[PDB]
Amino acid sequence: TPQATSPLAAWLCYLEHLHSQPIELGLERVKQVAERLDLLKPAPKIFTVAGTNGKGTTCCTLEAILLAAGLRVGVYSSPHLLRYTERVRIQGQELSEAEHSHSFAQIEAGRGDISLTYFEFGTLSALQLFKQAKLDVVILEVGLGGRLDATNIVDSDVAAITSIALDHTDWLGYDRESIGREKAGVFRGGKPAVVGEPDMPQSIADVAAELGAQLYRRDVAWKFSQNGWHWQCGERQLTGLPVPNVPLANAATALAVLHYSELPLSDEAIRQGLQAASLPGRFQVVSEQPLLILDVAHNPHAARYLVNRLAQVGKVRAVVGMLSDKDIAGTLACLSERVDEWYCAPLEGPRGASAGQLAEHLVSARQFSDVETAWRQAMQDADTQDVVIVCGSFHTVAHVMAALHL
Ligand SMILES: Nc1ncnc2c1ncn2[C@@H]1O[C@H](COP(=O)(O)OP(=O)(O)O)[C@@H](O)[C@H]1O
Ligand SMILES: [Mg+2]
Repeated sequence: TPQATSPLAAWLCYLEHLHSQPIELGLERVKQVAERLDLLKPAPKIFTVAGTNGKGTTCCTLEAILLAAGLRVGVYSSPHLLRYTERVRIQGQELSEAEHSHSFAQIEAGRGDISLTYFEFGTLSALQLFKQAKLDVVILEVGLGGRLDATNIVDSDVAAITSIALDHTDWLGYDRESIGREKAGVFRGGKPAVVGEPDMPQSIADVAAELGAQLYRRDVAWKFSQNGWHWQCGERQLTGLPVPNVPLANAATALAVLHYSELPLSDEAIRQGLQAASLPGRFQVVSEQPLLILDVAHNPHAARYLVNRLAQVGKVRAVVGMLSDKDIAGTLACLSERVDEWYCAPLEGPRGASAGQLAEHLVSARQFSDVETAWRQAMQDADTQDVVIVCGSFHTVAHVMAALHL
């Protein structure tokens, strides 16, 4: 068992080898440990963000505005690209590995004989890191689902659902209603429940009513469009806003969370936040002439958004790797509406699809030995007017980031 002075990699190896399969399903274990360590109140204001797509960029938009307003802010996010330290930002910055090791050591001591999962352990450690930082606002990205996610042990002041879409091949009972019910478990009685999904399943309204949360839906209570763009909640209008480097829907969800939070925020901080907001690997431009873009899209809903974005930036060359338990067929079909040339590569581990599993869905494609090789060939092929897009999984993006030492 590692200690406070152990390298972070030792802590991660420890967590990766945890035998979590037989432990009791649900939040009782992690809740008990959080109580023991007084971790349930990481800041006086808490925002929890669930969704299929858009959690990270919603969180980063909240973060950018609140930081522009001079507040102390922490964000917990998952998964990571290159470094575990990406998962906890304070004042917009990653912490040292040594701070993480010390925090993990406090969690290890506090849990006693209670078993915890990797993500439970990580989430409690993030809460400890936030607590010691004396923050104004903490933003929690839900890891998976909502009702049973480790982040749902904390009572949020505003909760949000960013979108609802399928994000996995077939599964028992796995439909929009089921997906929505589970996410809505992050809602709280007497608190705003912000839904940025325009095609909202009824289950979300049902859970809000069951819990007594105040539901504020996109296209019902608030909406947006579009120099700049515009946002409205009843008679409140924010007009001619800067267009952020995040999907607009998610910036709009962020503004709604901030509006219903009642935090006092200047027009200036909102505009400055919007101009700053971005996240690595979310429509990230790495190079120009040819345009090289990285995007972690891994389901059809995300691919639809990416196609709509590519349309507004000559041939499109896609470097693609995906996980096998994802809807490969639907993701590739959607992307194929805009992609001209396909560069398929395998992903590693047991969950990765082979280049062949991708190519079998593509009328014409080339296959490569790995993502780096595919990407380098695309770059070699590209004319200055071309767009090279690296997509399909956070793993595919991460391979290219590591190759570029970004
Ligand atoms: N509102 C949205 N609609 C469709 N796709 C989205 C939306 N928000 C994000 N995406 C897609 O999902 C990917 C991950 O975005 P992110 O904000 O990190 O979401 P999450 O944290 O839920 O995975 C993006 O690169 C983009 O492909
Ligand atoms: Mg995320």
